[PDB]
Amino acid sequence: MLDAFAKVVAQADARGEFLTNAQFDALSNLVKEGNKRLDAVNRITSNASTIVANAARALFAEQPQLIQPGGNAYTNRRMAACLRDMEIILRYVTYAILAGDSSVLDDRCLNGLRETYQALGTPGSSVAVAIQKMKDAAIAIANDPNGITPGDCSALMSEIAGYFDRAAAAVA
Amino acid sequence: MLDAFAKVVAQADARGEFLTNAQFDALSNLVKEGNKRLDAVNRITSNASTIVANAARALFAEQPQLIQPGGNAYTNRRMAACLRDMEIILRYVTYAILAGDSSVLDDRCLNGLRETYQALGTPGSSVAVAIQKMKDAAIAIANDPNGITPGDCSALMSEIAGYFDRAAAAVA
Amino acid sequence: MLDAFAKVVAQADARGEFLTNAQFDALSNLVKEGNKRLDAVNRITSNASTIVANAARALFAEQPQLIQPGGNAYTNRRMAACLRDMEIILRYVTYAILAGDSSVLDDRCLNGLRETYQALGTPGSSVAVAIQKMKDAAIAIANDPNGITPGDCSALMSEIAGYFDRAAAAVA
Amino acid sequence: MLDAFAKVVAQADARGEFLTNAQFDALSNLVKEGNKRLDAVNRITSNASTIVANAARALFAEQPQLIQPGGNAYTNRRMAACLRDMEIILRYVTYAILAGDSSVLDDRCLNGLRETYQALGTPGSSVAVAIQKMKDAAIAIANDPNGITPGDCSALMSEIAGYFDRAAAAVA
Amino acid sequence: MLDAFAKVVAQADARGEFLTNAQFDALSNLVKEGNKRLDAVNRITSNASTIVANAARALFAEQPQLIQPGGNAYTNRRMAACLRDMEIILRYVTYAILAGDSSVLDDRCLNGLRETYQALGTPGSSVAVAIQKMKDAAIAIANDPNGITPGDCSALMSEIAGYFDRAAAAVA
Amino acid sequence: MLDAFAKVVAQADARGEFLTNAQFDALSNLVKEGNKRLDAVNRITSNASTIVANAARALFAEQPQLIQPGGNAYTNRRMAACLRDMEIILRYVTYAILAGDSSVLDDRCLNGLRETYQALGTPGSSVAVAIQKMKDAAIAIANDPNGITPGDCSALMSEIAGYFDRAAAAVA
Amino acid sequence: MKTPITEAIAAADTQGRFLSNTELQAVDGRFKRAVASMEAARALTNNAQSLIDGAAQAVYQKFPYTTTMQGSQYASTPEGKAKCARDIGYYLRMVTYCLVAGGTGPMDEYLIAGLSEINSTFDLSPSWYIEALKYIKANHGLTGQAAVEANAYIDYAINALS
Amino acid sequence: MKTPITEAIAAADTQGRFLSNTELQAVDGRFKRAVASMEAARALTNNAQSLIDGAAQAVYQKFPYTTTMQGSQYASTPEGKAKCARDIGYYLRMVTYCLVAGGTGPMDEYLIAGLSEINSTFDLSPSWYIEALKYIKANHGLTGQAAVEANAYIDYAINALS
Amino acid sequence: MKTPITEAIAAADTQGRFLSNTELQAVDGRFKRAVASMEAARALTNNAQSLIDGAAQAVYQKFPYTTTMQGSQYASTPEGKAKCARDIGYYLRMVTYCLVAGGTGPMDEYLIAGLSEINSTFDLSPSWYIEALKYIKANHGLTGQAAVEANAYIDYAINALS
Amino acid sequence: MKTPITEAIAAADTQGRFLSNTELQAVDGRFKRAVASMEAARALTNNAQSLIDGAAQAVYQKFPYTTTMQGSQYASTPEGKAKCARDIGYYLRMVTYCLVAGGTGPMDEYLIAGLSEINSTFDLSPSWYIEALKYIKANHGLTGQAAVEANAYIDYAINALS
Amino acid sequence: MKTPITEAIAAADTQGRFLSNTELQAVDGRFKRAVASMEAARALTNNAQSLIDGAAQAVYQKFPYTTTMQGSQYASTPEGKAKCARDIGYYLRMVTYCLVAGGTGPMDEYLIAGLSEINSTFDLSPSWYIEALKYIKANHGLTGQAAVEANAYIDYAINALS
Amino acid sequence: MKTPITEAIAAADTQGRFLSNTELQAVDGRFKRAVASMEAARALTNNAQSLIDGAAQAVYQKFPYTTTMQGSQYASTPEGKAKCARDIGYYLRMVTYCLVAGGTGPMDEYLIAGLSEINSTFDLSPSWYIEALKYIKANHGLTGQAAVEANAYIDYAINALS
Ligand SMILES: *[C@@H](C)[C@H]1/C(=C/c2[nH]c(/C=C3N=C(/C=C4\NC(=O)C(CC)=C4C)C(C)=C\3CCC(=O)O)c(CCC(=O)O)c2C)NC(=O)[C@@H]1C
Repeated sequence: MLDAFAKVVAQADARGEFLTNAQFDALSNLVKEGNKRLDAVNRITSNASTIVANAARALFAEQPQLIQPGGNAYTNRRMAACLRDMEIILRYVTYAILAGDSSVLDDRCLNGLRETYQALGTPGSSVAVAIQKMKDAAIAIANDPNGITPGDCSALMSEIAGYFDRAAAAVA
Repeated sequence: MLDAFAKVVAQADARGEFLTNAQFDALSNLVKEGNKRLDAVNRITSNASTIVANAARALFAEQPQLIQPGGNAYTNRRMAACLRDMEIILRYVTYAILAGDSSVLDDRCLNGLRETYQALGTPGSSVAVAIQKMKDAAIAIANDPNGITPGDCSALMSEIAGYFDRAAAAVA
Repeated sequence: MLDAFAKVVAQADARGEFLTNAQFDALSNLVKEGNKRLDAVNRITSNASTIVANAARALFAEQPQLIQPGGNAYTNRRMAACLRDMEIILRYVTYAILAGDSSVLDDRCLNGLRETYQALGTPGSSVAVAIQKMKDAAIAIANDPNGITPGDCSALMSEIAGYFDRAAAAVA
Repeated sequence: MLDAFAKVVAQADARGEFLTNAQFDALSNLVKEGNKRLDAVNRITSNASTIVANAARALFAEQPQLIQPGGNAYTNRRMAACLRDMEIILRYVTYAILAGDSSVLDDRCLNGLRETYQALGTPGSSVAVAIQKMKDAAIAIANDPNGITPGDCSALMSEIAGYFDRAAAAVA
Repeated sequence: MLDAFAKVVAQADARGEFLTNAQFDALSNLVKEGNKRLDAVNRITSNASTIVANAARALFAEQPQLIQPGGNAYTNRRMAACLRDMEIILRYVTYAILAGDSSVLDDRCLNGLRETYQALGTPGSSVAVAIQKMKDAAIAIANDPNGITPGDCSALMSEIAGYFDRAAAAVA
Repeated sequence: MLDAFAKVVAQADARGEFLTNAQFDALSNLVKEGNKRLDAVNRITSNASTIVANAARALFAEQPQLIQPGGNAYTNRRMAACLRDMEIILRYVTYAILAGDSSVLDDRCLNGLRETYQALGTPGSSVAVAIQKMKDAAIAIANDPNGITPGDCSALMSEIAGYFDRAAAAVA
Repeated sequence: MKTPITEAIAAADTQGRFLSNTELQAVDGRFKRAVASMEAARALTNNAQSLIDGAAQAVYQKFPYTTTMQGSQYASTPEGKAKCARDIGYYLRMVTYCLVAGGTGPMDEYLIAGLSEINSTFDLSPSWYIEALKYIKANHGLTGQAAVEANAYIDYAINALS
Repeated sequence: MKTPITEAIAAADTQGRFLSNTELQAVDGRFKRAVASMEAARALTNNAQSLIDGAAQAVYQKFPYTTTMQGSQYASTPEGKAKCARDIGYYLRMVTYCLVAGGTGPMDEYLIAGLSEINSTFDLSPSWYIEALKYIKANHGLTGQAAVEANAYIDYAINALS
Repeated sequence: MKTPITEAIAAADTQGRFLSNTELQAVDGRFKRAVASMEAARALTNNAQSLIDGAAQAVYQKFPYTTTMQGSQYASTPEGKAKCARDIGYYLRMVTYCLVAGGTGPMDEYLIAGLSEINSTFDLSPSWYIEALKYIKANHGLTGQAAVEANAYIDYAINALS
Repeated sequence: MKTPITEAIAAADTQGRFLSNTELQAVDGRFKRAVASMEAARALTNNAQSLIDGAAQAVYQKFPYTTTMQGSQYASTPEGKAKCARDIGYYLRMVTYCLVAGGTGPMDEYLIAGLSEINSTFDLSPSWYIEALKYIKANHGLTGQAAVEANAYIDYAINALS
Repeated sequence: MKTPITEAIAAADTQGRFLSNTELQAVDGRFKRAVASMEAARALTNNAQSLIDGAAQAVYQKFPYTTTMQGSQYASTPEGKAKCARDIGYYLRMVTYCLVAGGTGPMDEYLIAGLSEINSTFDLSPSWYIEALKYIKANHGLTGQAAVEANAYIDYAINALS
Repeated sequence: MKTPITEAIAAADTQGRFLSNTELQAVDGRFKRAVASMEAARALTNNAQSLIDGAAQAVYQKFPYTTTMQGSQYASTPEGKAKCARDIGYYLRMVTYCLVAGGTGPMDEYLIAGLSEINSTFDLSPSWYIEALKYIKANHGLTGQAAVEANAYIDYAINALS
């Protein structure tokens, strides 16, 4: 696993190089933006249960075939596995937000997941819908202007959306 | 693993349906025939050692290449493994008889067995001969009219032969 | 694992045959040559650290790309793994010398090693260079005429070179 | 583990003896009483959750020190462990009822339990109160004259009470 | 494991009580003193190898019986085990400094250590001498007035000495 | 585990001493007597099954209580365990003969065996009788003057008897 | 799936053994009890609609807030009433499956595994389902050993919710 | 008990390592955040009675049946009202402990472990406690980073009940 | 000891579960079969001496060398004849125990565990015991399901020797 | 396959070590003993037919029933006589292989593994083979350390059958 | 790679948990300390050549034999002088990486893993590198908490060599 | 302790087997080689003082800084000269023990286990000890197989330091 700082170090070590002034500046800027990143992680995590449950309810309303007898989320064991997957994906996305790097999400969650769903018969396209719903809710929560010192988090929200889109593309 | 009753339940659950009167009747009929099924399992199991040993002796008499030096059943370790396989296959066939469903035989015994024999160099065609010999002996024992209340077990014997043929087809 | 004696026994058992006089003679001759084989193993093993270290230093002098930042033997962990592989290969070659048969080397060391190096990105061609350097040093040490009862070890040295060449071919 | 039949067999084997007519008669009588034993197990098990929960609520009402901060059943982890113990003891008592022998209860539940509670600081006297409450409720349920073919289960209820008293004595 | 804050919480929970103003004040004061605690841990850890090695050399100079053939620290395996124990004890003492509570040291290091040394034949009195030597060196390093913002660390040094004395008393 | 040579080395290392001429002479004499030791091990091992079985048959003839129903060697599982113990003890005695030192027998077989038999209810006195019977048979076989180059093995037989007596004393 | 037959086989198989008389007796017990179990399963199926409809109303009568409180977890909308009737029908269907199979396997696999997680996630109260099951037990109309069979599996579900 | 300090130590110890700068930074972060955490803990403690009293009434207003329905699991008797006020006070006390300790350890050990089992066994609805916690969050009167601290642990409890 | 009842309990216990209907059916099957099993056990016991005496002679007739060959493993001395009669009585006693217990447990524990080791160590031929068991099966005089019960356990022993 | 050389290598390899003097001595011991072992192996091979023929007759003389008793496990037909001569030749061949290899590996792998199962399944008596081996030991004609070598492996086989 | 952020994530992940406030505090501590760490990393980088050149000469002054003794492990040839300057530059580069990453991970992975094996294999003395590191610590020119940061990682390397 | 005899026993014991001819050959090899090993051990012992004294001076000649450099790890004081002579005597004593025992066990247990840790902790250079061992090898005065024995264990120690 790498965070954003370790990523720059790893690239430099492969070249055998000390960091340049521009690289130092870029990492100093990440630190200066760090409070916003902590707020986003806190806000998403603090609302994780409703992000998951609301997205799940909406998926099953739009895709009732998943919950009809014989569908992939029918029976409580399969429903529980589906909710668990949503929680897992959200969890690893929040790890990537804290790290400022997708490696933890790619390595511990997304790699091989498409093949897992294919072996099981789980519709990865429907998982991607659930992920996109969680994305929209998580960004609305993280970027809520109420109750926080005003400032611009647009770059961070674009980064957050990227991690969610990466997960959705990995399963679809 | 499924038995004949669980199989019907599983099919109904995938449709989200209660059982029909015809399905209830079919399962009641299996119960009414149950004594014959218990007799067949008891009789085959009670003669398992001779079913195996007689079939093995006959195989090696017809196929002496298996026991010549260099043959697949030469050495006591390979002979013992061959006898063990015969006992294993007979055991799982008797489980299928008790269950009235082949799932235990397919899942715990037959799936992957062809590939196992190919990796080892064991002639699956010769295993199928041994299985067919055990089939004939087991049916003659299970369907012996002496020492049992007279009645018709022909349907059950056809079912039993089917399980043996399934095993023979899976290895050949 | 087989030694030279077990190899002959295994071939005979597959034919169901007692040994012939010529086969007995060949194994008696291996025994009569046994002191030379023990000397070769003792001499190579007793110089294992310098055989490895000298061959490694020479490899990196000829192939500086391996030790430049980003190269496969850069960082102390990768350097240590590379030295370890050299020690491992030398160790299994010496086992083959003692046994008079390559089976231990093939089974416990060489089989699958090419695929291991391909998955890691390790240049098998460069490993083969290191092996050839160890070969030349080990033979010069084993066949040193000083400090030993004079006699002809040329057949044994050809056998030893064969094991090293086998290892080099397996990785290249 | 022994059931009532295995117990008689074990005693006879230690003497090297076939069973006597009186011993056969005693075991035949246990079989003839078997329906009552099955009813008792079914009835107690079918009400296990309320037997446990009612007994627990009553214990804590009579012994509020257990639930005050600092008490042995304060915190949800300790409360859950206490409820679990009650379920475990009831479970093993029902096993003894089915078996007609206390060995399973003694061997898998009661042996060493007093020492466990002493190491933890759990008041075994209070556990015995909970067990006695479960006993009274379980017997009232098992021996309910409504909804069952009328007959005398008094001997069986005395046996059931004995198993509960054995458990209470083992912890107190 | 507890730190100084968890210790106060645990005492309060056993009473079922919110914290008092005095308890809040005491924990706020620990936080206000936290930089000194971090300096002490950094300084001791940063000099761990010399603290251990100097104390060991001095022990063996004063107690040459430990290193004479037959002595408890004779042979490289026993010498290495002795040095390891010194490193382990220093490590757990530094954990206690960071935590402001001895529980980690007591639970993971000191409990049972006296009995370990008695079973092995290791002289616990001599271990206590080594611990006292490490104490004196660690405090001199942690409390060095050079190279640090001037202030009074006397209370902290008394706390540190207490942890070392606790370890020495536990082995002697 | 020590052999006779390692024992002398261990005693010398605890004193920090090179060996004396007398110690070298004593170990050279053990080597010079080595053929006799190999013969004794070969002869006892080559007759292990009859040594065990004859001693067992004689024990049960003299001590019929062991095989009466309820006795410690009644049932095939207990008989098999008893025969196994006899084989185990003989095996470890032969190891001690090869080593010229009892450490392997003491450490891997005899230590704790008395307590094992006490926990099980096995009569250690009767085990000692079986051991003594094996001793007498093993010495008669090892010291048989037929079929071997004539010479005096009396010292070795006294050593062998000592190992058997040590085992008998450890269980009785 | 857990039935008396698959448990007998699984026991033999775990031990690497052919079936013995020990296991054949267990299956005979199942075949004999199946007479009562099938009577119960057919009756519950034949009267399934009235039992489901009556059970849902028993829940609404015991817990009137479920008919009025705002939220998708409640039966205060047509959609929520339909979810609740569906769920009660699931429970009853699982009872009939246990009766047909002679054991708890169907309910264990299709309903009880994950049950606690679902009820917590979707804010569904276990007490609601307990009341529906109590109504079914009280009103299935069975007697004798058929009633004993039905009630064993209904009470099993109640225990799983408790 | 999980705090930033015990987690730092446990990490070093699992690795068999002395503490490094990696771990000392984590503890400094805790010491700096403790200013806000202690402000929150003191405020919640000072106003604990009004918060508990108001939170209980918020539950009764959201779920009026809890004040009238017969059963010992409800607040329809003096004893049940006292149990409920006690429990809400437990939750608030645990929040203050998390703030004091700088992490979730106190609530994890004393309340969350076994929580699901207790609520199922005693028929206590998680939604009741969620509403009490929402009231505390809305009405604790904190601002700035003290509010962020309090709300982190209140929302942690809500997540544990969901 | 393996009986249908201890197997039912052990299954529940391995799963950490109360007994369910799945297991109670297995025990009912055992209680019903016990009528036939007890008839067989009483008959074999009542006629044990004639069965043992006849079975020993069947062995000696099939394998005449066992009456004449020198060696303590043979029945060519009074002591060896007594050992053989004892052993055959052990087998028959174990059959009656299996019938009483409703399963193979008694024979498994007291006779089959270690059987191969004993026969190899003492040079006892499994075929001798197979012939004794075949004689008992042919001549026990039972009919109907009592015969089925006896023969199941006799054939189990024969399989164990094969 | 177990020989002194493969055991020496396997010891070093299990320890992750190069061969040491400890292991080279073991191999020298094997090379020196091979003089006697090869003398024995050549002699047993040269006289294999007379040893096999004499050994089979020793079995038939010790156990006359094997020549007359009906059954395919006996030597009372031409086919059974040929099976028995084949088997005795297998044992003798394995002895020569052990001598050539310097250890028990050949007999362990090709004959002893599965031996008990084969003799039980096919109703072959271990005592028959013990008698054949005793005849070979008594009559191989070897002296000195060649005899010691042959007898070590013959007695190893006898122990495996006991 | 070990940093305060990856350690916080790894802790949550090992426990199967979302990040909690416990972990976010650790990351805030890292972000705040990064001000000093980055000052140190930039200064060491800006002065890297003079520090490396001075450190190599400090080694040669402490251990004059390294400039004269024959052997490729010594700095008595142009090639050996270049290897030594390269290695010292590696150490300094790793210190700057630890400062950038906020923990020991870079040095652990790229230098310390395998360090003992390399120094033993190539006959490089740990004391040489300790002296170079002591020179860098004495002469980096930093003050305040930037010096504390640099010295923590320099002393970590010295400990790894001791 | 690893010797050819304890390795033979340990092999049999790991396999649960009596000793076989496979193992007795290994011990015979050890007994035969012991003639040369004991000659070497006696000679090294008889000349131990001159070998130790000469070896220490060889180290000081190869590494003159060890006689002058300040520090307790060096031989620049009487105490350090005595430590070095002691250590060299330890190595030579261990060589004689390996020769007596017929394997590496004594040196493995008393010297090599922990060797790397001791040399790193106390700043002792492996090259110093390698030079002492090379001197002993060059100057022990042995010929023939006694020299081969001594040199095997001396070179084993050199390998352990490399
Ligand atoms: C986009 C995310 C929205 C936004 C963010 C924003 N936050 C701050 C200021 C601060 N945020 C924190 C939060 C934390 N510090 C910690 O250590 C932790 C973990 C326990 C957290 C959650 C802090 C302490 C501050 C500084 C004090 C303050 O409250 O201001 C800012 C201000 C700029 C800055 O980076 O500091 C901003 C912009 N604001 C919005 O409007 C977005 C919707």
